[PDB]
Amino acid sequence: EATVGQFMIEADKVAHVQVGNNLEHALLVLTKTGYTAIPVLDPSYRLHGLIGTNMIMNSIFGLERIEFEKLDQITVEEVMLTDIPRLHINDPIMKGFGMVINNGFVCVENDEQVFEGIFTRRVVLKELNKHIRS
Amino acid sequence: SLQSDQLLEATVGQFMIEADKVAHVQVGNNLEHALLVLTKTGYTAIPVLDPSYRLHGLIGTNMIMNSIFGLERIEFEKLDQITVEEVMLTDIPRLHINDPIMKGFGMVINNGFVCVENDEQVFEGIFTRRVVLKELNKHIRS
Ligand SMILES: Nc1ncnc2c1ncn2[C@@H]1O[C@H](COP(=O)(O)O)[C@@H](O)[C@H]1O
Ligand SMILES: Nc1ncnc2c1ncn2[C@@H]1O[C@H](COP(=O)(O)O)[C@@H](O)[C@H]1O
Ligand SMILES: [Cl-]
Repeated sequence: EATVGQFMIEADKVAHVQVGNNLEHALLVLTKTGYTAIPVLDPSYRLHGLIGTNMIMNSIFGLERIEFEKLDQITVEEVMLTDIPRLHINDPIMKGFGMVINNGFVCVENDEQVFEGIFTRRVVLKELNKHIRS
Repeated sequence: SLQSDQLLEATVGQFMIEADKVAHVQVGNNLEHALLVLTKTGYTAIPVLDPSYRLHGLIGTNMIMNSIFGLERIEFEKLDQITVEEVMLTDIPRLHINDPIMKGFGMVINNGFVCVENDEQVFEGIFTRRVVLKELNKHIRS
């Protein structure tokens, strides 16, 4: 029937950061793109975790103030969420639907564990609204 | 406790997260306060109310960062200086508590959550993508 890969946002459309970048870079990309959380990839386009604005803010809470000057001394890999669900391009759409109940999006990878895209709540809701309306 | 054949006669208010459970800020709070609420709760954007509990807009971390990103430094002094009113988004989606639930369903395609209000724009709660996905999960399974 319908698969995750047929509805995901394809990897070339996905904003991300690379392993090794610092949090100033990651916060700048998040702020310019407007996204709340985005994938962390490596040169091989393998997925290592997710980095989000609230993770970043929590990592610079100092004894007395929010220590924005610390952002360029922290790498994204020290802060990124690594325990995340993963889908396969060929997984049934209903499996993706289940996984976005508790996740705003889930990353999709292929047989080689290369990042292929993201499966988001929006794309599920759009397809569900269509089905429910008809 | 509704059956599937009852779902579309339901209203937004019957499935919203009630205002007493919703973190919000005031138009006259400063950005440091809003940023602390956004960060402590982990929320991406939160409602902005006035002292009479009327809904005026949304404020999110991205908005605050776009306000304090300076040329050569993050201008953190501004968090104390600027109010939520100056930075918040005011052209926001709104649902009425008595709106048909299909209106809510459509509006969360584009929005992670939609604020719910009573008459006179009094804030009542929020209607989120997860509420929709969770309820649909129940009914699509059967
Ligand atoms: N093209 C994209 N690249 C990276 N992340 C995205 C993209 N589209 C959506 N997202 C993520 O999914 C969230 C929800 O987006 P939206 O579906 O527009 O409400 C964003 O805030 C990001 O965390
Ligand atoms: N109880 C709440 N108070 C204020 N905002 C909320 C609340 N619950 C959810 N949100 C908003 O909805 C987003 C997604 O919530 P969740 O569905 O809990 O991931 C959060 O990041 C907030 O923007
Ligand atoms: Cl969402």
